[PDB]
Amino acid sequence: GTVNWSVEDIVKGINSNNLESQLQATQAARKLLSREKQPPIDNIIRAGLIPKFVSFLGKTDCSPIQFESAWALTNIASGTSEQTKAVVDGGAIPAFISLLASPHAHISEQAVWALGNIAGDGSAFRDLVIKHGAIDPLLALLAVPDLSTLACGYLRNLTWTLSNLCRNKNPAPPLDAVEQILPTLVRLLHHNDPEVLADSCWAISYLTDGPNERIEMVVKKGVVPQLVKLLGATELPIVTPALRAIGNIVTGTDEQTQKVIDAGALAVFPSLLTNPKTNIQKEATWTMSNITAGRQDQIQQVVNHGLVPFLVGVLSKADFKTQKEAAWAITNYTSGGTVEQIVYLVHCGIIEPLMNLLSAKDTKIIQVILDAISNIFQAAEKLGETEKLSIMIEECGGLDKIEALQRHENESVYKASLNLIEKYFS
Amino acid sequence: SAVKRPAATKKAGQAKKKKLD
Repeated sequence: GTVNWSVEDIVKGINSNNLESQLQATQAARKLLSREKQPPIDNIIRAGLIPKFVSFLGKTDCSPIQFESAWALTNIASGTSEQTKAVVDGGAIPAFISLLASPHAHISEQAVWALGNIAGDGSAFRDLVIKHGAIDPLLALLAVPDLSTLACGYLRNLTWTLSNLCRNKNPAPPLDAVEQILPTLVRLLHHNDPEVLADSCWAISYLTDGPNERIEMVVKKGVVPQLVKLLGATELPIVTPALRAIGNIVTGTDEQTQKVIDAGALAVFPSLLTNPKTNIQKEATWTMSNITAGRQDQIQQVVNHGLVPFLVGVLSKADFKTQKEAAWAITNYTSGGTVEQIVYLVHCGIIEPLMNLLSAKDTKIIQVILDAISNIFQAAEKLGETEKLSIMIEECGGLDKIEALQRHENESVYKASLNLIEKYFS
Repeated sequence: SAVKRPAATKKAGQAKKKKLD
């Protein structure tokens, strides 16, 4: 029937003055466009079919051609930016928004999907979709007493599309749009479907990826406890964005960071910092590094939750990028910590693995580690214990590495090392 | 003297989706 049509035959059917011939040809186009191997998107665009598809979106008396055209355009918009632009340039945005209110659930859903692809292209198209008034009708589709009454695929698509309206920066989405969307997002974040939860977490991770003011908008909605709960989920597609969101939040103020701690986030970290998925371990360690950049009472919570041994662990053995985040966690800890907290660090065995990493080629991690060592020595100075530390560092081959770093070509490195040598190793 | 650091890498869900059926 409509399987494997040539583009010329599709054009012929669409240019016929016959609505049923146009429907068949549009369906043929939809099938070409939904084939996994190189759908001929550019050939379809070149044939000038987008404006025709867009006009078909308005055919209220022929819902089948609305659906087929909506599907065809969705798949063109799913392509490159240039391909998405062709769809927008054809006037698709207002046409799809009008379709959100369709009495046909499958058509409304397709329009949600298409708008998701358009918004997903970038900040400009996202903002243009918002300007055409998409948010109101989208939110209206979710204005039900219990989300569980909605078709699963339908809910997932709405969640995903809303996440794209939250996505991207330079600029971030309009403050008013974010305020408008958040209460619905908070609701979706409490739903029970893993895909809805994952995409709700993605949206929250985008919204918290910015200045403290953007973080505050989210934190004020009280979602942190739910994020921490999702941090403990078994589904990796949920934990990944949940953890990015939590990590973003702790890049904010000390107070915003405290809400994460208050919600019990630290108790999940023994598992996160030993997680078999490398990226989870890395993001969790990054997150830890920002928490140890906090107040002394927050560093103390890290101590109380027994997380210093886990940091020693990651520093001792982990993917290198993870070890780098650990190094940062330690330097931040030593920067803001009390003498007793810093001493505890040494007692947990931080020195040897810290020394071992000085063989790294990465210039920045070397600077970070040397800073930590300087900080630790400072604490020791205030206890008259520099000698015993000097010996510790020498016993594990640390002094050898620091001595060599005087020959390091980077200025700040061969400076910092010289300073340590001439001040504690004479 | 500890400064907070934003993520080094972009992390996001799928920006666009093709409908297969």
